[PDB]
Amino acid sequence: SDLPTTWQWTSTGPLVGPKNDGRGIAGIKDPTIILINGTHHVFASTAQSAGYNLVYFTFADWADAPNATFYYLDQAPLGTGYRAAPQVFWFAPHKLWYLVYQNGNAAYSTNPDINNPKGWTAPKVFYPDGMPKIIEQNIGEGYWVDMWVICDSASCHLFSSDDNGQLYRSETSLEQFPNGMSQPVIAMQDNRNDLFEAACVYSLPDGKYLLLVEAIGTDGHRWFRSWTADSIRGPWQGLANTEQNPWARSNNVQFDGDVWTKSISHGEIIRDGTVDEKLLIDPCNIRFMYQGMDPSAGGEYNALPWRLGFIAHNNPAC
Ligand SMILES: OC[C@H]1O[C@@H](O[C@H]2[C@H](O)[C@@H](O)[C@H](O[C@H]3[C@H](O)[C@@H](O)[C@@H](O)O[C@@H]3CO)O[C@@H]2CO)[C@H](O)[C@@H](O)[C@@H]1O
Ligand SMILES: [Ca+2]
Repeated sequence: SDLPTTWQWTSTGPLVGPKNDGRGIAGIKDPTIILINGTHHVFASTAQSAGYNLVYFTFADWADAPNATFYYLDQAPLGTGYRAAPQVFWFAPHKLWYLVYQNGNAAYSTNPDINNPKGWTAPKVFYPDGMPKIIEQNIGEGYWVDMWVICDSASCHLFSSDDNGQLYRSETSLEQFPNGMSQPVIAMQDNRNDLFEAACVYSLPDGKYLLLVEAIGTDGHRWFRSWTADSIRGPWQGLANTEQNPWARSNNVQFDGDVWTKSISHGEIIRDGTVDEKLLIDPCNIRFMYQGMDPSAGGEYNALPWRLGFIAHNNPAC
């Protein structure tokens, strides 16, 4: 509607990477990002071969991202252990910020003040009885990953992937959230590489919804596919979801300076304005914080040199 069926982008250079601070982190990854009156708030995965946890950092101008201080959330009650792939939003019924992420289950922490990285609660889980049978049945050799909540004015939905080609969806009422999530349905299914992980589900000003999912291309590089729908529940119609017409991929991203990555991987659209549980974006002014890496690098996945930049949407349709 106010979305083009073809997409073009401009990318920054790699702005955010690990600090030389003794933690040994290899990759900074999987950002969630919101913008409040000039100030960006970011949460990201820390990745290395010993494990994953979470970091917070903030900055106004993008040029200040590289020197932004890292506030590691293992200093909060959120703590040490496995945590990855965060999502932040204000949950207006509770007047608390939620941070959704994975820990082997689907988890959340809350905090009344986004500026306090020490304030994030120890995790609670959306599935207190463990991994749903449907996921156990279909996961194969995959991993349960990349949790995402979006609500409308009646219901809150929790999406997740299995790195095996399923996208799962559970729901509960707005009034019960975070409790009472249903056993998931398979919301969408494809071969592994075509519907792999890193979903985002957004609302649009015209009342429709946008689904982005990360995929692994025939060249082995990460890219994003897209769909729209009239309902969070689907059905989903292709938007830009092929290699020749991608949402974001090496063939529709132009670099300012060097071409520092071929993969366009796990990211989020910068949500400004309301930063609440409706996950509204402005289709006229899309910017996407994403992860990339030197396309010549290899080795163990967990020690890959992931860095964060942004792509800015060049051909807005409004
Ligand atoms: O494209 C490189 C490589 O990707 C592999 O997928 C990665 C996924 O992107 C990643 O989500 C997953 O990460 C898990 C990790 O391997 C585990 O050690 C565990 O502790 O947690 C992570 C899940 O949160 O890893 C896989 C593989 O490492 C594809 O599997 C592979 O085919 C592909 O070449
Ligand atoms: Ca994410």
